[PDB]
Amino acid sequence: TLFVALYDYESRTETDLSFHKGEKFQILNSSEGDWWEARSLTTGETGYIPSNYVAPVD
Ligand code: NA
Ligand code: NA
Repeated sequence: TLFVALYDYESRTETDLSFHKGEKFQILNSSEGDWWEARSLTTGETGYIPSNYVAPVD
């Protein structure tokens, strides 16, 4: 399942990933907690994203 960003997000450190609304992600690990390691389909950049900022793609 790919996920899509609901809102813009400005990351705090190098651990979490900044992204824009509408960006899509491949999820790498979602079972450390509610922050998921993810890869942007736009940039291929990876980092943690807040799961409450994404939804599964149509
Ligand atoms: Na960051
Ligand atoms: Na969500």
